[PDB]
Amino acid sequence: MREIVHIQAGQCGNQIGAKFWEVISDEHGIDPTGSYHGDSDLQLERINVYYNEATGNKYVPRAILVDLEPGTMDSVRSGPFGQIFRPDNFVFGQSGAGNNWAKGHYTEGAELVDSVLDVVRKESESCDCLQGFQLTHSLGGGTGSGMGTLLISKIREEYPDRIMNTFSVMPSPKVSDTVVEPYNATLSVHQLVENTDETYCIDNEALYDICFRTLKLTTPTYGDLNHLVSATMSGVTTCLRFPGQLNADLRKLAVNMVPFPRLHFFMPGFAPLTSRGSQQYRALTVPELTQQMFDSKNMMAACDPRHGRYLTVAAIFRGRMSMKEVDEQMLNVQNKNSSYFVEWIPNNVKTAVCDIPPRGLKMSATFIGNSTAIQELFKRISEQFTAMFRRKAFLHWYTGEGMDEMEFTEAESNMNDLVSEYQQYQDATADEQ
Amino acid sequence: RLKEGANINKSLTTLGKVISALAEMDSGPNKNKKKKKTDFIPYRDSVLTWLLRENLGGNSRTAMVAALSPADINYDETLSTLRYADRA
Amino acid sequence: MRECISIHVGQAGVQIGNACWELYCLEHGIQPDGQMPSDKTIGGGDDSFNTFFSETGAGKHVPRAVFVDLEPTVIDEVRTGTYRQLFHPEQLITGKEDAANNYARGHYTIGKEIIDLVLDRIRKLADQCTGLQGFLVFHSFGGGTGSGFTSLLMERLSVDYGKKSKLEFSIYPAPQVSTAVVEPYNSILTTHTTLEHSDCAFMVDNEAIYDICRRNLDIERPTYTNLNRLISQIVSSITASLRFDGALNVDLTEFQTNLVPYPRIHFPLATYAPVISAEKAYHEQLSVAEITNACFEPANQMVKCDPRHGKYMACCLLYRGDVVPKDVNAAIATIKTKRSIQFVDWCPTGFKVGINYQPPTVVPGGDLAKVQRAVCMLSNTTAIAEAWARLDHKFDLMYAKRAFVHWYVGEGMEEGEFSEAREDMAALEKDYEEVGVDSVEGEGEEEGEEY
Ligand SMILES: CC(=O)O[C@H]1C(=O)[C@@]2(C)[C@H]([C@H](OC(=O)c3ccccc3)[C@]3(O)C[C@H](OC(=O)[C@H](O)[C@@H](NC(=O)c4ccccc4)c4ccccc4)C(C)=C1C3(C)C)[C@]1(OC(C)=O)CO[C@@H]1C[C@@H]2O
Ligand SMILES: Nc1nc2c(ncn2[C@@H]2O[C@H](COP(=O)(O)OP(=O)(O)OP(=O)(O)O)[C@@H](O)[C@H]2O)c(=O)[nH]1
Ligand SMILES: Nc1nc2c(ncn2[C@@H]2O[C@H](COP(=O)(O)OP(=O)(O)O)[C@@H](O)[C@H]2O)c(=O)[nH]1
Ligand SMILES: [Mg+2]
Repeated sequence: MREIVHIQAGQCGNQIGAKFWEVISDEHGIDPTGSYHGDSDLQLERINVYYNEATGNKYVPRAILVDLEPGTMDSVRSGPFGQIFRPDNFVFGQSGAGNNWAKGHYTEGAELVDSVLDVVRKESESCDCLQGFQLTHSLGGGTGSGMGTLLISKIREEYPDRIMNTFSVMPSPKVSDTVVEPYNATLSVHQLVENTDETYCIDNEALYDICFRTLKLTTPTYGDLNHLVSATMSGVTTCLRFPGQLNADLRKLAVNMVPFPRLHFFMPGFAPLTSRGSQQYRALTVPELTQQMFDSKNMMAACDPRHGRYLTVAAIFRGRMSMKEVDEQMLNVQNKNSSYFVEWIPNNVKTAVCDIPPRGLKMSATFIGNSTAIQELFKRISEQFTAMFRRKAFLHWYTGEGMDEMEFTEAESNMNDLVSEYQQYQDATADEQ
Repeated sequence: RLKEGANINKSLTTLGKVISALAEMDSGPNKNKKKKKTDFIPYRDSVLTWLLRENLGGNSRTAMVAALSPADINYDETLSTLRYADRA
Repeated sequence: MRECISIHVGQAGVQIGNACWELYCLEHGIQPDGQMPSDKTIGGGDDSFNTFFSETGAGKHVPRAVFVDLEPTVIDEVRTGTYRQLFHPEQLITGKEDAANNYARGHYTIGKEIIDLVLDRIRKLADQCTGLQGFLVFHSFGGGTGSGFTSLLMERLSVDYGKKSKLEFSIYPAPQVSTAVVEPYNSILTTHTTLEHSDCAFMVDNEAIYDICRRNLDIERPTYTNLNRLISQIVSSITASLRFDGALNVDLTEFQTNLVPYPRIHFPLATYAPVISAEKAYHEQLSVAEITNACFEPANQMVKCDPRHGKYMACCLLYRGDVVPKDVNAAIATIKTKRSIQFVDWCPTGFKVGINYQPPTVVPGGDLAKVQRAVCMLSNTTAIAEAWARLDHKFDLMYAKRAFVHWYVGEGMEEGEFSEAREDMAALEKDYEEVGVDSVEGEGEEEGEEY
């Protein structure tokens, strides 16, 4: 029985985690109290992936909530699904990081990491066969980035042969909420690129574009963005929990997607997405899902795939559908858009099919791309980083916590190296000498 | 034992890749004198090649010596060694 | 327990404290007597927010404030006023004379024999706190007590506590109007202490507040009460992030992390956007974009300086009420395309955003309309240099002839101190003139193998 431990750190991580536990607790019929009131018999078959069993026929998730400020925890407890979580997993302190990466990594988070690791070790030792971990956090913040990277490092030290996913919300060009986003993002990417098997790229501008242009929401709020995120996180791991014609574990996705160890930054997407009144005007078929998946406006990372080349892509379909349609559609997408796919991989489309769709839909699909265009993201941060590092704009707040100026140089060099491989595979031939 | 073997094999494969990449551009320039940008030699896919970055690359010299036992029982050893020496 | 300790020194500090505590008591449902009927009617709650008020067993709520002054009059006004039974009776007021617009008298001669009592009561209040965040010190430049005693108290606080933030709200002398002949000496003397020992100093000018009251609120004859109420609104907007829930909370450490590039530059300006009368509250939308734009206008600044003559180094927006993130993002994007607003090239990001659900309250007998949305802006720029430069000129015009100097030396000072202080101020201006300069050039290059 494959089982995954969920960790959520910081405000963004906690909010996305709460919404995620409501989407996964409505597909596996779970009452907010924790009882089961579902209808289908397949809901309980694989409940142990996310939930532990409690004595009164109750189910408690494996979530572990971390934060250096208590207030967010209260907002989780005083909520629709606040009582579902175990009280002992609310590990927190006081005097938050204050959007300082150094405080999250070195000064404050170092005191609470021992308690968090105690809880994580207790949760993992009871698992029959641990598949891996998940972490939801934000790179542009304080406790989120620093504590997440520290926990990732410690866990990979203790559990080297287990998958470590990561759903990170990174900075964006125009929608920026902190003035020191570049430093935090750079020092976080310096850690993620080394100690993570899969990283998913999310940014708020792409989600806002989806809300405004596809869903046509007039006044989107953070709930809708977390809704889309939760949809994709549920889509990624659908095959561990349900049967299908062609399964795809997390490890299968990792093996097929990453060609080399350091290229594990992915662009996620979900289909279908319609705006209420338009629902009756669009027929739901596999070609429609394939068309919407590969559209550049549907991506969640604000990186246009047309500026690069797809190293790999993966498509996880949910619903009763014909395998011939899936195969022909993926082959047609590869053949028509031959310029946007790398040439030294003969076939770079993983396909998986699961039988049971979401609750209120007949068919659905999740898309995980790995393309060179992601380099642009890092490059942007690097530019801003140097624009602040040449003058040491806010550097004393970091060096006052026991840091040194060399670490910034290490992080910048590592990000620049990472951009190199992408830029390389990005061209569309190499003949001349 | 399995962990040690896997890590050793990964490091050896990365070292083979970096050595092969280094020799090719070498020959290339030495004859093409062109400067095909600086290509990209994967130094960071392992600590071993990372620490030896200054020695492997740049103006340097390199030579790998391989020993091949002589029995008829160690055939499965010897051939494999040649296959690793066939690189570079 | 995001606790803060408020300090009020001098007449100006005490009056701003009266306005502030009126607003705070109105916000929390605390009656002037000291009791809260809301919990009695409901049966319990968190309305006794620990940020300002400590709850005793009987249900009374005592403020976490400390009042200090050398004139008994200003505090005998509050000891017999409406809020006599709110404050702890120990008010720390020296039954003696006053500093008499003399920094030396307030710092060296009479500032002693009271400072020990103030620090003892600060110690007692601090021991009662768990997770104390910082200090909010209210005083006024130019006055004897508010300058000298504030410098002494800040020095002792920095010696004792050290790592706790110390935010300062102060009244700078205006360019033209003044209420004393020896304001520049006192201000130039206290700058040497506020530069080192404070962490972030917010400056307000009475001429600016008078102009805002005349233009926006249609008040032709304002008094200090209106100015104190505006300053109270600003401080409430600053502190509201750690008292009520919100979409994006901004603590007192994020403040200093995001608004202070270098340690010697912590002098931001402050503005409040929706300053409007009840009659003019209609015929207006008061959307997020409107208030955000109104924050940037030179006419609405609370210090007589023009932002167009300098460059913006950092900006922090704190929204209250019915605000959603997408409107804030749209307003920021709209501002970033304006050419009249220039940002330093070494701060590509520029903006800090915080959102709070609690809307602003209305003080009975006040002048500000009830509004659904509000925003308080805090902006670290280089235009503030101008506000110092004028003062320096005045100081020179008095120090060339050693006018009014014998009063200062008679109370324990020497002449050289003045010179030292002046030099320190000069250095500070130079730092500003150095931080807003553009980067040198590309300053480094690479070639793509030109062979
Ligand atoms: C009448 C009808 O067809 O209802 C649909 C519906 O109208 C549409 C518009 C739904 C609706 O989605 C939204 O309007 C929406 C708004 C903001 C952010 C995200 C979604 C729906 O809310 C979403 C909802 O999805 C589910 O019921 C799934 O189980 C879904 N779970 C949740 O959304 C959920 C959220 C909170 C609490 C409990 C469940 C899900 C999706 C993916 C993976 C796992 C679960 C469905 C089918 C619909 C409504 C209700 C209108 C759509 O969304 C999804 C994710 O399917 C919009 O694109 C689809 C197309 C659907 O036709
Ligand atoms: N905004 C505002 N400023 C005030 C107020 N009261 C006094 N001031 C300013 O304070 C300055 C005078 O210094 P004070 O604060 O009165 O100094 P003090 O408390 O009297 O201390 P001493 O000079 O020793 O008596 C004047 O120039 C005023 O502009 C007030 O209620 N609101
Ligand atoms: N999707 C989403 N993003 C958020 C939310 N809150 C904050 N963010 C993003 O995270 C950044 C702020 O980081 P923050 O959450 O404060 O990090 P933390 O202090 O460690 O919790 C901003 O740039 C936002 O874009 C949220 O509720 N949902
Ligand atoms: Mg006085």
